[PDB]
This record gives sequence, C-alpha cells and structure tokens, in this order.
Amino acid sequence: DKVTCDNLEVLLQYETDQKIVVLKKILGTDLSQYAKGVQGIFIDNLFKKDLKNLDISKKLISNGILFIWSDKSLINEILETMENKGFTYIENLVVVQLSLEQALEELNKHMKEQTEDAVLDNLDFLQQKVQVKDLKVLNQSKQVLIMFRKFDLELRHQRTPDVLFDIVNNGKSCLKTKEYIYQTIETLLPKSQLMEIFAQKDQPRKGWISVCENK
Amino acid sequence: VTKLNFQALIDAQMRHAGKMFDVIMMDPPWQAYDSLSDEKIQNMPIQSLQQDGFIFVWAINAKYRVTIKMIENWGYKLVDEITWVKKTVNGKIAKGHGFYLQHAKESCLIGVKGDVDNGRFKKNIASDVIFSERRGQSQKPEEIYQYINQLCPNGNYLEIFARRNNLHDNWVSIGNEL
Repeated sequence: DKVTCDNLEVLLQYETDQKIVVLKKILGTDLSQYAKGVQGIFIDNLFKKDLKNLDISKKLISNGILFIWSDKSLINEILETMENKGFTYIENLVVVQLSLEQALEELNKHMKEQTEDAVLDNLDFLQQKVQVKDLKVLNQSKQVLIMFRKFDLELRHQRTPDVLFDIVNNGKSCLKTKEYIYQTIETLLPKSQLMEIFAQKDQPRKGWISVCENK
Repeated sequence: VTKLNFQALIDAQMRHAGKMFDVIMMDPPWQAYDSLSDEKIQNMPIQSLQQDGFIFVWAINAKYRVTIKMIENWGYKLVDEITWVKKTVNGKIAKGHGFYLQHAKESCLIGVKGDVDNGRFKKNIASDVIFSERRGQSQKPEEIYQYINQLCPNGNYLEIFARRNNLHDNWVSIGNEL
C-alpha cells in the first residue's frame, strides 16, 4: 500500500556530458599516471568485468570512498576483491527493479513514461510486491551498489537513502547506470575530485574524470 | 551462549526426528544488546545442528561482511539474499542512522549446505524483497516464515537467539530471555 513517492526521485524528476576523457585499452594500461588524488570513485560493474586486476590503491588518496556495481549474483566476491585491494565495506544501496511489462499490464495498456503518469490510478490496483516481477532459487530483482572506505555538493551524511525503485529497460540493449547515482555521489561528497572507470562516451560527467577503453 | 550445550539439542532432535534441522535462522546479539564478543557467536557448532539445509542469518550493514565470513565458515556456500524495506504507515520511510546513507533496509543472507535436490525443498517461488513496516520492537516481518514455509513445507525448523516474541508452529528456539 505504497506508491508514487517511491517512483518520483527514482525516475522523471544533469543532462550534458563532458574533467577528462581518458581513453585506452585498460588491459594494456596502468592507471597510476592519470591525475589524482581522487576522493571518490565509481565503477559500473553490471558487465561484471574482472576488477581484481585493477590498480586502485595508488590513485586514491589515503582517504576515499568507492562505489561498485553488481546487478545480481556477485554480492560476496566483490567484497574480497576490494579487501585484497585495501577497502573496508561500509554500506549498501539496493536498486530494486520493478518490471515495466508488469506495470503496463493492468488495466490493459501498451506503451512506455506513460505508466509513470498513471501511478495515481495504478497505485490503487497493485502493491509493491506485485510489480516486482522480473525478467539461484529466486528471481533476483535488484541491483546492488556497493560502498567501501579507504582510510581512517551537499555534505549531510543522511542525504540519500539506500533504496531506489526503477522500471526496467524498455530496450534490452541498454547498459547504463541511472544518473541519479551520480547525484548520490556528488551530494555525499563535496570533494572536487571524483572518478568513473569503464565510462562510456555518453557518460562523461563535469568535474569527473572518465577513463574508458574503446567499445 | 558459550555456556549452553547443543549436545542436549542434538540427542533429543535426532532420536525424536531422525532428521537434523532443515532451516536455521538467527539474529546474533552483537556486542546493551546481549553484550556478545564477535568470536563467541562465531564459534558454535552450527555445523553440528543441521546436516542438509539452508541457513538464514540477519546481518547489519555495519556487520555485513563479517557474517558472510561466518556462514561461509560453517560449511555453507552463499546463495541468496532477502532484503526487507520498512514501510511506514504509507510509503518507504526508514531510519536515518546511516553515516553515509540512511538505512531504510535490512538484509538476511541465505546459506546453502548439503543436498537440497530432493522433493521437499521446492524452488523458485520466493520474494527477494519484503515490504512490511517495522513491527513492535524488535521483530522481523511475518512474511519470512511464510516464505520459509514455501521452501520447506513440512520440515523441522530451528530458530536461534529467539526471545519468544514469535513462538511458531514446528519451530524450535533456544534463547536467553525467552
């Protein structure tokens, strides 16, 4: 018996993309040279690219926080991978995934957000456990953003809560991380130097360093 | 519960059922709140208590990695996580006592050991996420045991560290202040 509020911030209320655009073949390369120190980092790990063979200890200042991504399965092995790399786990945010197909399902409708407008009427018919249908003895319907700390623009600590609700990719060939997570980063950290590794051409962010290989 | 003997539990259970516990849930007191040193909870023969079953262990965000070590230490392999998001009278509101984040959620790990292929352990009809609002302090939502029931419909269950807040059918609990 809750709706709408959950979906507001998650979707439909930074557009432009552009403080470096590092390009490379990361398997060949090393990251030490590139500008630092950075007091925060963000790896889009939905792809599950091996990160163990990543050098992040040098770049980060003694004090830093790390944001990592696993869409479903690899909850525990990220933790060792970071521990090996020097970071202690601090918090979790769960992107809870509501299927679009389930939302537009009733009363009968097709397109798209159309469903977003209708949360007013929609809210009445179904409960958050009912639109949680999703595409391991569970159908995991989440992605988890993982947070670590490396040492001993709104500051406040209780600024963004762990959970968010989104409606799943309309197009299967989508590999993006919601722009809202950046706000969580930028609100949580007022420090100027932040970093995103494995960035797209689309995802470069102002006052961020994006390091990406081709394709 | 260093003082407690699980030997009394094993002798009665095996003779009585001939089967070790199918499922085990715990809310360990973390060092007040039961004043327990991390090791002591970490060193009880939970391996002894159940032979072919899952386990459920609620881990605080602060103490999340630790328990992963813990269940994995007991001969389990991590499989699934159930996350409960607190629903206030309306909406998703939750406590703000999170240093970097407000923690509006709790996570319950699932660990698997033994052969679970056989007929009783039915599969793939479960909620990874529970929406129920925080109950009278301090308690877990009712959907869990209803969820566990689907998993092991007619089996022995064991809860550990249970104040007899929710004494349940077919559930056996050993607790301090019960």
